[PDB]
Amino acid sequence: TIEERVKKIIGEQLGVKQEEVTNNASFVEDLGADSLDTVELVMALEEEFDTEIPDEEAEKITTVQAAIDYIN
Amino acid sequence: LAYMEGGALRSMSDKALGALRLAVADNEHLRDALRLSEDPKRPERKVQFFIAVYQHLRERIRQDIIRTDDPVDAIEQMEIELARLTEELTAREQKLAI
Amino acid sequence: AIRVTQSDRDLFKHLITEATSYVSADYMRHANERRTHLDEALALRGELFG
Amino acid sequence: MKYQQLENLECGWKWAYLIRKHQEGEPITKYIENSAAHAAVDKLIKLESEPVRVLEWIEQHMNPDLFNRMKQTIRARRKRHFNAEHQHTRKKSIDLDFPVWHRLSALSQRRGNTLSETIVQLIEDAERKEKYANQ
Amino acid sequence: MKYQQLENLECGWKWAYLIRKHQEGEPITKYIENSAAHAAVDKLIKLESEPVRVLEWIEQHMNPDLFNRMKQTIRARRKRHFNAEHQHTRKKSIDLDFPVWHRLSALSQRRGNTLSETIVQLIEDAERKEKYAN
Amino acid sequence: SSTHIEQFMPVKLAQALANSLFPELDSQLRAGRHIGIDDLDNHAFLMDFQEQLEEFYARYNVELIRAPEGFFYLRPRSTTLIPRSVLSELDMMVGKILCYLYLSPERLANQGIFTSQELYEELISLADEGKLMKFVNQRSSGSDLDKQKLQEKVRTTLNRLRRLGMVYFLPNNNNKFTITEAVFRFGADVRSGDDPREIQLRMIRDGEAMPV
Amino acid sequence: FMPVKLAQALANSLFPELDSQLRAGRHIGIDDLDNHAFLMDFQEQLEEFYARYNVELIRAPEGFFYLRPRST
Ligand SMILES: *P(=O)(O)OCC(C)(C)[C@@H](O)C(=O)NCCC(=O)NCCS
Repeated sequence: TIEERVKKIIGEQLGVKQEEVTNNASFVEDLGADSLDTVELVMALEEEFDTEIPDEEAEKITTVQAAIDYIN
Repeated sequence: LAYMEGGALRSMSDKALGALRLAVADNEHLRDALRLSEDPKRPERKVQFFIAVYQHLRERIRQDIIRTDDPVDAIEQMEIELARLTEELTAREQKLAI
Repeated sequence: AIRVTQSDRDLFKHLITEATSYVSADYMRHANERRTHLDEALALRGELFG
Repeated sequence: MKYQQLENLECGWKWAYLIRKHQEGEPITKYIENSAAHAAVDKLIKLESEPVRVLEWIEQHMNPDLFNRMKQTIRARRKRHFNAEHQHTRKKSIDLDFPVWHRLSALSQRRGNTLSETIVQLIEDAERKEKYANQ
Repeated sequence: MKYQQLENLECGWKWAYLIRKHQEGEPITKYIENSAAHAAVDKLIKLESEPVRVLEWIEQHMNPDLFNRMKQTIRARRKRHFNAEHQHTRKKSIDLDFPVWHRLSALSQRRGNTLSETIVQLIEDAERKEKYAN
Repeated sequence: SSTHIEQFMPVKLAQALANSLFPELDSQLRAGRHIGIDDLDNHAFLMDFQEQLEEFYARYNVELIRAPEGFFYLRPRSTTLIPRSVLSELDMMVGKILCYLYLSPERLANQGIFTSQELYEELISLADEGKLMKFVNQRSSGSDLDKQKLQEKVRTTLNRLRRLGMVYFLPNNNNKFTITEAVFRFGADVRSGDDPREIQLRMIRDGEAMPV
Repeated sequence: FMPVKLAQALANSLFPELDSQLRAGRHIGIDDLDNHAFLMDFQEQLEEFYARYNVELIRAPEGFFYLRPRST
């Protein structure tokens, strides 16, 4: 499902544990993903669902909850 | 190594593999892992083989005092032991002469 | 005993150094090309959007 | 030269090729006598962990027939190994029925382009129809 | 059942396949102990030129996990052997650059056709477009 | 191929069984002899081909076992193809005492060379003289004739243990001996810091020690 | 190395019991069909194997096999 495909992508693009990645887990502070890491995470999220996102609306996404909210 | 380009990295990896081929011929499963590590589609294999090498040297530790399982750490203890054995060898040859 | 310990030390040293040499080189390569490909991809993305 | 030549890799490739050929039963050796051929093969087998000496074993006992096939196979293996790094440089193998392949090859030979180029032109015409339908 | 199965042929195929796998290092036999495995492999090696006994050998010492692979390999071998008689039934193998293959497979999956059917339809449409223009 | 050793036996096991040392070692082992570090050749032979010999001897339903101290021996199973036997209680007394002497520093001056008289003196020091004597003869009450009988019994048990490799008589003297690490087995009931009554059950379950 | 047929005889599953009974001095006659046939087949190698022990594997004129210990 989308709500677990998001975790699959986040965990395998940042290397963090599945347990660590909760809905409210922010990438930078909780998951530790920095500039390029977050860029690659958003690119992978784009690839998974074969869609595209605007630059500003994409950069607005900075958390698992926000990630799913824009994905779903 | 960060400065250099791909060509030099590839060349030195090839040289390292050449050294390994000699260094690994004795072993069977370690040699097989080394061989499998050559596929370019699965770079992670390389790392796995590296682990095996450690996973090998860990079991080559002789006795308890050298159980600094980190192989790079056992080198200093072993060098200490070689120096010690040198002194005992000097004493023993003197004893044999007398 | 001296012979055995010297052989063991030499084997350990050679194996460790050669394994590190073999692996770290390709690891650094892959990292460098990954950085370069990301840099290349950003410009294409930017042009595509407009 | 477009692909870097690595000695300790091409030597291993060559050794594996020789061993595979021998175990398939072919006469890699240039010797007609059984004893010398067996001895040369045994020495080659000993040369497993020393790919560097494999070039010399080739220059001393390799069958004169095999130079062309050898230089072809290792060249192709090098190309494939270097292309396998990235997907966009890889190749995909597909099988085609004889009528379909006959028509496609006739068309390609007509247009004087490779099969992939002919498929590109064809799929591009189809996609142009789709695009103009979409607009 | 479309292709008739011939014992003296399929059994030779099976023997060659098993010898190839053994030479490749695959564990042919179900015996973990090396002695029994080697003995069974020697029995197989000296068992050449025998269908009625290679079948029994397979039934008795064959590795459980290789049964499916051997069965499907023999299926493919039979089909290819029977199809290789006539030109029109043969199959031509080609290599396609990854982007071209990706687009072609996208079309084939989209339309539910096979690669051969998709390319046939596309070529027919290309000819039809030529006639339209001409 | 046929006429090929791997068909029937692994190469290393066959090499071990064809070595000149195999027959003496096998006869001694089946006789019940323990192997210590002192028999350098035999100990090294067991170490090199240790795994082949455990799997070979498994065919007899007997385990070739290396205790942590480093001494190999054979433990028959309930289904042993080689008969099995248990040491006498007096044998346990002398073995425990021998382990004590191995670990005892007071006798360090002896440098490992001990006489049966010293062993008996230590035995009587640590054990119950008359109540231990009870087993030598049911009607003993300290009679010196029975005292000599107990001394002779201790000497006989010491000889049997010598046969088992727990003790070596000196190249020229049968009245003096040197202890071997095998004696450590006599302490297997106390090497683990737990309740004695649970360790005894564990050992008897493992076949290490039957009761009396 | 080792003789091949000797390895075959030793590896045979009958070898442990027969070896124990021989080293116990038991005599193997014609009644023990399996053991007697095994000894008949593999005598040429068991004689050498038991001569390595300074013992002789003797087939009596009556036919039964046994082990005769030497002085050594
Ligand atoms: P991190 O601190 O390395 O930052 C990376 C980045 C956010 C600067 C980079 O991923 C990026 O977004 N670069 C392009 C910025 C942009 O909006 N350019 C316009 C289109 S080329």
